[PDB]
Amino acid sequence: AHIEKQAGELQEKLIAVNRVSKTVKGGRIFSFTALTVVGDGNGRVGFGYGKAREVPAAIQKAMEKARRNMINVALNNGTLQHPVKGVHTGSRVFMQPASEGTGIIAGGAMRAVLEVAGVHNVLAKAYGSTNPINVVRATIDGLENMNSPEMVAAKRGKSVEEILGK
Amino acid sequence: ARYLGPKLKLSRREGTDLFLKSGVRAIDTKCKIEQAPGQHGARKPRLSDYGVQLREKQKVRRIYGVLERQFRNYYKEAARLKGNTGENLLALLEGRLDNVVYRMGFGATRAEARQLVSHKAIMVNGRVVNIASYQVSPNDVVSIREKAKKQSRVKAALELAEQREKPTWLEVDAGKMEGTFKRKPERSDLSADINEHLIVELYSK
Amino acid sequence: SMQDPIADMLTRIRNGQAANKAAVTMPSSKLKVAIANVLKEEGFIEDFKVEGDTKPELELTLKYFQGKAVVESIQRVSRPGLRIYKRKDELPKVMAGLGIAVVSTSKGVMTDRAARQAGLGGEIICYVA
Amino acid sequence: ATVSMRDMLKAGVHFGHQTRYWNPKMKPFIFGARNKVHIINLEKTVPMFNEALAELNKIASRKGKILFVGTKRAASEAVKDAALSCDQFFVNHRWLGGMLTNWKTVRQSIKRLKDLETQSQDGTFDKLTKKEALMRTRELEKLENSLGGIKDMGGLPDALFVIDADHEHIAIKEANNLGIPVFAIVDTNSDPDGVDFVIPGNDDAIRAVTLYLGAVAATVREGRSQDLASQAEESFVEAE
Amino acid sequence: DSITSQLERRVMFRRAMKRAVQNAMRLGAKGIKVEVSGRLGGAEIARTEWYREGRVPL
Amino acid sequence: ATVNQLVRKPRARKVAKSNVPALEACPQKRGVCTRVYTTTPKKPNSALRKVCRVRLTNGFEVTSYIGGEGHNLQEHSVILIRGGRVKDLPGVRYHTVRGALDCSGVKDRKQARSKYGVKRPKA
RNA sequence: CGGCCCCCUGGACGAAGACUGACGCUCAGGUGCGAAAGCGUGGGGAGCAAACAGGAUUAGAUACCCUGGUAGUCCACGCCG
RNA sequence: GUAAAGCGCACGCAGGCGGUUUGUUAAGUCAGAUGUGAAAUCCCCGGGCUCAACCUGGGAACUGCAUCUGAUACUGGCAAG
Repeated sequence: AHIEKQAGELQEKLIAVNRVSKTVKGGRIFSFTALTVVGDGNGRVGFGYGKAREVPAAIQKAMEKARRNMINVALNNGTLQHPVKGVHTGSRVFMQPASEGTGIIAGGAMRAVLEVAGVHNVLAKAYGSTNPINVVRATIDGLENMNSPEMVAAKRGKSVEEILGK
Repeated sequence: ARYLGPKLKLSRREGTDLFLKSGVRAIDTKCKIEQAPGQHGARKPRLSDYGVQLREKQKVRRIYGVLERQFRNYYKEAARLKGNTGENLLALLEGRLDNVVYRMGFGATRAEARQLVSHKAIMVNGRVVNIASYQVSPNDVVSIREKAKKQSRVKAALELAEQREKPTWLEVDAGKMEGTFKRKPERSDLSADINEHLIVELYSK
Repeated sequence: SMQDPIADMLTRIRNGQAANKAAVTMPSSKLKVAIANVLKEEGFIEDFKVEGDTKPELELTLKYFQGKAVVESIQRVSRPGLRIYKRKDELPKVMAGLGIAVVSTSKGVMTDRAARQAGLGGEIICYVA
Repeated sequence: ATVSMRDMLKAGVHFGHQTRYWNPKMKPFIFGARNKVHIINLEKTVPMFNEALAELNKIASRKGKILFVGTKRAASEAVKDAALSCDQFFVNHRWLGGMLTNWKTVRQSIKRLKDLETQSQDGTFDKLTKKEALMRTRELEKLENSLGGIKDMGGLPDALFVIDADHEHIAIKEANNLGIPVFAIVDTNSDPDGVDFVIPGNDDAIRAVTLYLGAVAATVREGRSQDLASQAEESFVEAE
Repeated sequence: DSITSQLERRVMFRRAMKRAVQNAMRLGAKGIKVEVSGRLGGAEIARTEWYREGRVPL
Repeated sequence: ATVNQLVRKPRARKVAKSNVPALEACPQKRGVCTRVYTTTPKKPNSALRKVCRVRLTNGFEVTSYIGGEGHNLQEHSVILIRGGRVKDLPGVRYHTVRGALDCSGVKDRKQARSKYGVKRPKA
């Protein structure tokens, strides 16, 4: 269904896992939940929360929901250089234009999420729901173009077709 | 100021011997350390962003034979003479008189080495300099005060050390009880687990 | 009445791309013309013409030669009401240098690069995003 | 290649049958009503159709196999006429939207059909009791109807031919994910999707749709015959 | 025996039972049903699990 | 809204960084105990928990929890108080400093001695 | 704002002839303005109806459901709209 | 919109804002010109007392101010469209 960036070989960064219930006679819930962010170890889009009858299916649901069945805004190369704010399904991440590479600091499990996402180069504060199941959206709302490549000639990139169109 | 006390405990998390208590008991062998220490070890531990920062500050406190409090002044000097902060801080950590003393061999442990500083057995420029935090630069000379050139324990430590604790950035002579420190190293020569730019991002915000 | 015709200029380009056009025509200021030239040489618009009825009027051609790719929105920051002025040294490259400010200097309208190399300040008109 | 333009006019002269209401997103290719019946602009569709029918020709040397999707209770007979081969595959009446990503299941039911079709056809379907044997005949029927447009297809198709964009939103998603391009024929009261190439057109009554699909198929189908005959001639030259 | 052995030594029971089934049907079972119970997860109260695959008619 | 609009209409603001009440702009303050209450709290989780009202020496009166460990407080004793709300207990904006004055904890110690109390038993 | 119309008159909606030419936009302050009942004084009260009476309902019945029945509902202008 | 939060509504002066063109001006705009901005403990570059803490010479954002000269690309003033 939903198409994503390039990768070669994938890392199943499971950041969190949980269990749901509402057990009763006839129709019931008894499954497990799992949360994974999928990437290549530098920068890729993809985030999936899924659930199933047991722990093996729970994780396979989650890895499918990252890679398909999910709306994302795209990335190019494993680095950011279009730092801007945004909103996707209430979740707000703000990034002011500053240095690339160095300055990276974010608490709890989030510094590890940012390394597979490609936006550990430029980053600033989060607002809206502050839970690690929904704020991993960094490379989506915090990137409002479909490519943000590492050559600074990116701002001449669309220009070279526009003045040839003149 | 030499901390010690509950000394081995911090190595027992760390999996490096931290240079404290070497010999025949640096990482395991007669040392009982991470060979199921205690009466527990079945449960899953948890980490955070502050957990890897804390672990890496713990590493760097003991490997240079310093403290958190010593390392705060080392940063107050690192910013004042400006560059890349993490680079500057290590130059100063590795620039301690206790670390020149340690790498030359004159004590084969952090506690030994710093003791020979403090207890006036170490001289810089032929005058006794009893401060481990004394700054030492390339082609400077360390030498031993007279009433301490009779140490049996000095002679013993240099030979335990012989071409297994002695680095190539220095020279020493085990007969004259004196040496020239020829070059201050950086992280490319040393161990590459410790990181001091990440620790300044923590203390700045 | 609308107070700002230059917010309208931008809204014309945005909605222009969204409605899958290739051209957008409007009533023109002297200021509008002076703006459209910096955009055209900076390659965020493709072309324009200037033509008369009862006053001067600007017709322009979109970045729908290639659609959307780095710029998805263009907005003016020194408008009617809120104005902000920038000195010769603090003229910015918006989005960590993946962009420009269009800058009205006391020499005329040019981009932030050229105003800064000349060491000329002024009123900061519009950014790409 | 004026030949594409003949077929578009020859099909297009049913002038619609549906009311003066149309899909807003199709508006460019729609001419004004005559007494509450929708009429497509016939001239404005003839430039599109020639661009489409050359693109179908280029993929004939890439082609694996074709899959006619968007089938339903009125569009099937029009797909029947289009295929003229088993180099190109189809179903008659209905289609289950999506096969491209749950291929795992789909190949597992093809193996259940052909095993139990061979038992039925030998006369050796009868085991345990007669109740059980009839119960298996009843599942053989069920498979055949579920499978008819894939039960002969060698894997996954190199292009996808969709007449109905309207129940096929899930198939188009999955096909693109498998890295297959869609070639589409969309109605004037249907919404166009995320597809790679379109024929703008009006699919009212059986007389228009059999020809649009037939024109689409000729370019690609006889391309395919000629690329394969060439593979014979590139090897046989050596031996002559 | 093999699925209690994992649980006795607190290694696994979420997938230990599924490899039992895999290993069973490859030598000749048209189907196997498994139920695991105990004090599973180190919990101060009792839990259950189950898994059926292929056919087990009664 | 406009930016101009907001100069003409001032914003409503609160402090997002302080909410626990505190007297004389400091972390500790002294008062004499007046009363003790055995009380049952907010939430379906219930104990007969022990709290004091204390009369401060700076002219206010507050109710504080006896924290740390045990109940060892007298009903009229000058004791040291610390800001810190102990949630579901009635009117509790404060806790009592177990290592100061008349307060002391119960049974040995492996915890603090600032709160939980008792002189040195171990390192 | 509800039968429909006229008399007075506001406001909208189209279109040709013709006319002025930013006379624009927004709006602290501001004056002006009622769905309903309430309401000051006047007209009106056929039916319905709060209360009050009494039934019926029910682990009780102020709620539920009923009957009588007064103010009210109905008009005109006015008062913080 | 519904989470706390659109004035109950019109009309509109004061303040804020100003389609499009010319003339004219220059409040804010920016550039230019020049003076001021002690002192380290802060900051940047040096230095010394066993390093350090500590203290410090030179430079400084001195996070602060000053007015003339020049400009009309911008908005504001005023005149006729």
